[PDB]
Amino acid sequence: SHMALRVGIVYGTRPEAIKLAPLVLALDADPGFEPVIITTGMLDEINELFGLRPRHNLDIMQRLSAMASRIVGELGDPLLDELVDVAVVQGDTSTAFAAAYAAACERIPVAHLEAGLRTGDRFEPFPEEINRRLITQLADLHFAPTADAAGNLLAEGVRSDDVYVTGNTVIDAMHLVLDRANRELDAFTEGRQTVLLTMHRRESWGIPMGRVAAAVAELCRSRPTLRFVIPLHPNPEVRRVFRSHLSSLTQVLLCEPLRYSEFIRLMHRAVLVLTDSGGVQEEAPTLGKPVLVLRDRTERPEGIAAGCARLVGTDPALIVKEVGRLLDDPEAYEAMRVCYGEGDAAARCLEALRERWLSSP
Amino acid sequence: SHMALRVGIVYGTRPEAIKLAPLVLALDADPGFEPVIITTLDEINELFGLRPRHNLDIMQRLSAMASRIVGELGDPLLDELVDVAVVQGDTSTAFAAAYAAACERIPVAHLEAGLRTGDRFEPFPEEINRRLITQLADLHFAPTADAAGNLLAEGVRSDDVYVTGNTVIDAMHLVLRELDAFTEGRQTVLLTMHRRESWGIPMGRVAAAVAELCRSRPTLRFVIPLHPNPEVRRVFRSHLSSLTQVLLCEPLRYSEFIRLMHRAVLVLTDSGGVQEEAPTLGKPVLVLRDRTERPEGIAAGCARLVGTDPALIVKEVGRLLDDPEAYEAMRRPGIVCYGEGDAAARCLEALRERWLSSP
Amino acid sequence: SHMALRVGIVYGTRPEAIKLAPLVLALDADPGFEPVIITTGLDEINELFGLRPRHNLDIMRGQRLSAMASRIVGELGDPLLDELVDVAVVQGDTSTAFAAAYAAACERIPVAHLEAGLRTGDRFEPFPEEINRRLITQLADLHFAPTADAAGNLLAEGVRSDDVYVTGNTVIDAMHLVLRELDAFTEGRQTVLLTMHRRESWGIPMGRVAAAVAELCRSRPTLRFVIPLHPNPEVRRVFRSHLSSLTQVLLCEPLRYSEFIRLMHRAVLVLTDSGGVQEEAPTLGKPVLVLRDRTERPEGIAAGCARLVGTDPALIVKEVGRLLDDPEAYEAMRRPGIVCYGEGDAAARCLEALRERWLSSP
Amino acid sequence: SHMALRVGIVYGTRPEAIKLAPLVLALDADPGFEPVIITTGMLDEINELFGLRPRHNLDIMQRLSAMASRIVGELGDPLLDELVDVAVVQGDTSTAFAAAYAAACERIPVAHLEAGLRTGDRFEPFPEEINRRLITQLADLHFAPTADAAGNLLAEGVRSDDVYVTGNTVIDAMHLVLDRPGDSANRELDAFTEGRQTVLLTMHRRESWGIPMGRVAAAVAELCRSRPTLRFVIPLHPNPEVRRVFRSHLSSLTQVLLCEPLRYSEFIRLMHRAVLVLTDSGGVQEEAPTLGKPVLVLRDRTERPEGIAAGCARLVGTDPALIVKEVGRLLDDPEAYEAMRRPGIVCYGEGDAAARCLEALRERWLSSP
Ligand SMILES: O=c1ccn([C@@H]2O[C@H](COP(=O)(O)OP(=O)(O)O[C@H]3O[C@H](CO)[C@@H](O)[C@H](O)[C@H]3O)[C@@H](O)[C@H]2O)c(=O)[nH]1
Ligand SMILES: O=c1ccn([C@@H]2O[C@H](COP(=O)(O)OP(=O)(O)O[C@H]3O[C@H](CO)[C@@H](O)[C@H](O)[C@H]3O)[C@@H](O)[C@H]2O)c(=O)[nH]1
Ligand SMILES: O=c1ccn([C@@H]2O[C@H](COP(=O)(O)OP(=O)(O)O[C@H]3O[C@H](CO)[C@@H](O)[C@H](O)[C@H]3O)[C@@H](O)[C@H]2O)c(=O)[nH]1
Ligand SMILES: O=c1ccn([C@@H]2O[C@H](COP(=O)(O)OP(=O)(O)O[C@H]3O[C@H](CO)[C@@H](O)[C@H](O)[C@H]3O)[C@@H](O)[C@H]2O)c(=O)[nH]1
Ligand code: NA
Ligand code: NA
Ligand code: NA
Ligand code: NA
Repeated sequence: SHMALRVGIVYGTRPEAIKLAPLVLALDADPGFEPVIITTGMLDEINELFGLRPRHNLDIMQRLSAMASRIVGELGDPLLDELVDVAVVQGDTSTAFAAAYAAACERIPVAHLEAGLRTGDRFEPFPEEINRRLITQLADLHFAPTADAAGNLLAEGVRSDDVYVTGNTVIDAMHLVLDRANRELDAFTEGRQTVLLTMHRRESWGIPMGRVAAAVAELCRSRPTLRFVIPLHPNPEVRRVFRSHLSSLTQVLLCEPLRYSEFIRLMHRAVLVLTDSGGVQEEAPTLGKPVLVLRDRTERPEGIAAGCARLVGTDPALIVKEVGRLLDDPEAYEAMRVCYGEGDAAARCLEALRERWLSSP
Repeated sequence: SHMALRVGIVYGTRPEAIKLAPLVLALDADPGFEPVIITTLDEINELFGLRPRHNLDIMQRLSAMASRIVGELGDPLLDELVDVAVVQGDTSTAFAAAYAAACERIPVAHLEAGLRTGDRFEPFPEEINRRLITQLADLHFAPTADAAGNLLAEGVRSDDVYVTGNTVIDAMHLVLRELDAFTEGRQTVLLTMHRRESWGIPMGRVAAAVAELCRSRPTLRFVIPLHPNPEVRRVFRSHLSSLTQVLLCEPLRYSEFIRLMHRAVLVLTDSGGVQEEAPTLGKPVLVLRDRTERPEGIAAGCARLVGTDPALIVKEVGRLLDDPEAYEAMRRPGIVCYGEGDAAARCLEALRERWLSSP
Repeated sequence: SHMALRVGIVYGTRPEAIKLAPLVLALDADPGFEPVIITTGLDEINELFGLRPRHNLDIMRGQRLSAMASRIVGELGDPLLDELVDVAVVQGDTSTAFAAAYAAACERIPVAHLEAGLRTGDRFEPFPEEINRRLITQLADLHFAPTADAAGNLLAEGVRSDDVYVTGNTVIDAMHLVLRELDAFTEGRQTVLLTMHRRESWGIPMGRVAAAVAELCRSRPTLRFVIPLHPNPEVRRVFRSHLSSLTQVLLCEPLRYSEFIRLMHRAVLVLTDSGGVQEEAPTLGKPVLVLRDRTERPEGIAAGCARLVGTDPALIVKEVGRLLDDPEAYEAMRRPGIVCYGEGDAAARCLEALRERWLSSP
Repeated sequence: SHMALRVGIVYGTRPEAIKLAPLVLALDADPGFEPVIITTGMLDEINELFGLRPRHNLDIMQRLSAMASRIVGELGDPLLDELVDVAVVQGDTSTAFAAAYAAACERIPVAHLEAGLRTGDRFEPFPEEINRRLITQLADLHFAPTADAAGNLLAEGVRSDDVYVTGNTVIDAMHLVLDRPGDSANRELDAFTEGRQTVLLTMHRRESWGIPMGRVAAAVAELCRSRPTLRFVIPLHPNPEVRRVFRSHLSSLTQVLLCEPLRYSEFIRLMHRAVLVLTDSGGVQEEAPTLGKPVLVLRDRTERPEGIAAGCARLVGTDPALIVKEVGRLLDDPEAYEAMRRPGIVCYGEGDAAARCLEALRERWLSSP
């Protein structure tokens, strides 16, 4: 019956759910807080695995203006009905931005989980890069995964007292599933060098993804003992490009999206990871897996500077060369093996929330 | 199978539900009547065993809300074959529902009729709501002789006014672990504060008075169940959340709230209902307003106005904790302000006399 | 360019328009004020007095009271805010007057009530007009009472004396402003003017009144009646089916206000259930027989200007006979010199009350 | 038939229309550009005076979330239908924010007129202070009125090449009406002010409604009682609550002329005749010093710190004793008066801001390497 700080948790996507799950679990266990989940949008599967129970699903997530209009227009009512005291948004989504704005309209304070990631390339990608900069102005409190991300927030006028370097909750999430099976994946990878590849970014759809698929095909032809596992993003155009280039190759296992527990176990077994995923750039180095990044830019410069990760873009010759170097030269491999925190990020977020909103002078 | 007088019961809020619950229970138990509940709260419904036949999901601009109730309440009143409609208190629901009932020529009774400050449109719209309901209602259940006098001054005929007392006393009587652990062996002040006209700075001054009293009196405790509004929660939380002597609470179930009030040494409130409940438990009340609709407790010395002046609140709480003669002067037995706890039965007999009789 | 008090004027019916017209004209002429008309429902009355509505809400019509009141409460706020209304005036006893007063109160726009304090003392009779007056009375900051009796009714409902002004009735102002087939029909004959519209008298009671007209016509070959019919098909049908063959009765369409007042001036007496005609007819020295069991104009009853006759055909025949046959009974129902309902300066008295309340500082 | 850069101009209010009008006129006159006006929201009167012709009026206007939702949802269609290339928004309005976002959603680049004004008080006022910081992240180009405002933009991570110190277009707007004596005349205002010391007062901010405005009105009443020769002209913001507070405190005082909103030409002429100006208006803080009129600011904070630092303006809040004292000092002591008009500093620009905006637009969007 003691007053709990009621913390709104608003997300629409898998990566948001994975990164918020450890914060939800910490808020649930602590008697000083009550998490209240509102979804805007694979997700049931993540909710089941971590035991997340949404109070409300807005069935909103299509033109960007129409989607943002609906969230700005409609999120206020459930936030008020659920007596939310403070709202947490995560990452770079149009949900995170529109929900932060909707919360601000009701004078509900906002906290941003995973604050301060920047490429320095204006509107690239769109709208994610501008979403971060808008959320940054709306948020009272910022949970930065790294010192570099905290620096980016100060350069946009955020006061140092509003910034906590908590590390990234994705490390917490990884640790939760590492201390907890898939027959077909085990049978396919057992006793083989397996490359794990994920690729989903809209700016790479069609021809650039086709080049990456051609690089995979070439590596498979040249290296009969090499295997690839490619869990496919749930978009029909992404599935069609990989399927049409690779479905006949016995050395490639094209997969449905994997449950996070199975995905992390697979990543642990992989010899290296090719990805355009932000989260996988954080997860893979933590498991000592070299990462080749299928983009021209990254929001994770820490991995680049430490030699954990290299940019490879969608150039098939460079991908073939760089994967070859790592498989053939054990010194190049070892040169690519904490950037993103220790796995206590949820507890550091909780203590920042308690200090800001459960304290009086 | 004998004809029952079907009594519409319309409310949208906790205070209405608490005050109507004893009337609903009396109507349910009496074979001459059938209560029909329409809402415009689940926890209060569960506690008293109230089962709404219809929930209109209406409760935003005042004009839009009143428009919806006037427009939409008629259909469920007609569908449920309501004979007579009861509304309670001062809400825009009570006013708009009384009007919607009048439009269908359904006679209206007003529970807790005739409370006045004498300050026009203060608060708005509650003060005007009472005066509009007063003209719409055929029958008025006044809690006190003073309230009956206010009805006569607005042209209500004496035969349409019954001094029933307040059903909140009935409600208290019906309901009579972390809270126990926090209060056991300590002087505990119970504080509630919710009025829109006190939001922000005035509530901040009251919270500062609490902080000062806590610093000066290490043995003093406060329990503050917070009104479910984020701005109210924010002011108390930001002023008091670090003070070990203050337990900030979620809204309490009515049974738990009344038990806490019984254990408290005194009550600070801007609540109308708590001004009626606290004196009935012999707890001195300091009223966190510049006006009250409960002048009876003021006149009898049960209650004193303190407003949102932190110096006056500190002084007045100090007087009661330090001077046992000042304390006893606010509990003197013998004078009954708000009724005996038989208000539901007196309402039922007024309903039977008016609408279950023939000349 | 000096600030004007912007006065909302809200009405939906002929009687409201007639009684508000002199106040609108006074507000228009005075530089301290700007009238803003919003209608809920009349072109003919607007043309005659030069009233120009800024907004017509197309709300009124066969419609439920709750649906109409819901629409006015819901929708009148927007034009009141858009037109920057400072204060709102409503008139009389209509559901428009009540719902508009409430809509204005919701936007914290102060309300004034023109023709405040009329009471029968019969609860919900008629419905909803009697309750509308008592609701408007609680909502209004300022009350323009036509008579001392009406002011007394307001004090008995808890209104402070400082909020009540005895202005008289603006219908006298309206009459004074307006002061061929009808001429051809009435020339050389004693003509009774009859109007009857009240919903509580529809069907059988109106049929009894029509039978009384028929009986008077049969017994008095020289007597004529002119009956302008309220625009309701049921009212038209009852009079038409009882009287359309009688050469002594002219059933009429509603008359323009100027023509109606001229006809009333020519009439020997008036039979009506109209509130306004009970005020207009005595001012022209015409005895009034009131086709109701109650009146909100007790002043005319007490002064002998008017008598209640209800819908009893024997009583109507008797009372009309007495007035036509006995010039002493006729003269007893005329009081030239003395005024029941005001002097025809009610608009100016309203304006000065508005200036005192809302265009003054301590 | 040569391609013009089609520049969307979106506003809903008088202050926006006044500050955008000189940019619209410069875009209209230059053959390289075509202004396209879309309104969201007194305004006809400003449109007539400057010859602004809106292509679309949205009639949106109420809860902030509902209004912002409607602009984000519905402004895209007219922007696309009118083939807008670039969008300009002005100031701190929820229209400016929601329109900038709606433009960004259609990949229409945004320029912000009057960029970089800051109090340093988070969410004060709400939502204007956050609107500026959101527009700042959305806009590709920023027209800062002062070097101080440009400094505030760089501290929020704006690249120097995206910030131009143009000055404030309100000075351009003033200059456009100063040249028009015939249109600036008003019989009743002339009769009231001719041969008298006249104080001009405007006050509209929501955070001052009710009690604070009442204190300001009491200060006016006290100054009037103490100084029988003093006059006040108070054009009232079109809000019934604002009108009621001034009317109920001042309507009987022959020394106070309460007015309907004045046409901008007449308002600037009145300000030129006034001995001093009391205001919570942003624009009047910029206009008054340009006419050499000391300004007392009826707020606890300002986004025009330049006028405070240069001694052109002083914060007076809504404290009636301080207002009476400060107005008294300026009327009674010609040295105190002259200290608030000292020459040697131009705070808000020279009245060439529209031309500097145009040249920034051409360099950014009408150039190839
Ligand atoms: O079959 C799969 C594939 C991936 N993952 C997990 O999914 C996450 C990443 O999902 P993805 O859709 O690839 O999104 P990201 O690109 O990682 O995330 C973007 O969106 C996030 C939310 O806005 C931001 O935090 C990031 O910075 C941004 O890169 C990682 O934790 C993976 O382990 C699975 O569980 N199963
Ligand atoms: O944590 C809490 C706090 C209060 N209460 C009860 O809630 C009621 C008071 O509710 P509150 O929201 O404070 O409203 P009031 O101020 O009491 O009531 C207003 O509204 C009522 C309905 O219109 C009117 O009868 C009153 O005169 C008017 O003051 C009382 O019965 C309390 O015992 C609880 O059960 N739990
Ligand atoms: O052909 C006709 C008949 C009547 N009238 C005039 O119409 C008005 C009366 O209209 P009516 O429809 O009879 O309404 P009333 O019964 O007079 O008015 C009711 O409605 C008004 C507004 O609510 C209240 O002021 C009254 O007290 C109430 O009785 C009077 O001024 C008449 O002179 C005409 O102009 N032409
Ligand atoms: O009767 C009058 C009174 C004022 N004005 C003019 O109106 C403008 C002021 O408008 P106002 O409504 O007082 O708004 P401001 O407070 O000046 O403007 C706010 O809103 C603008 C748009 O977001 C921002 O540029 C400003 O920083 C912000 O302070 C000025 O140019 C005045 O000269 C008139 O034309 N007539
Ligand atoms: Na918890
Ligand atoms: Na029963
Ligand atoms: Na006028
Ligand atoms: Na041009």
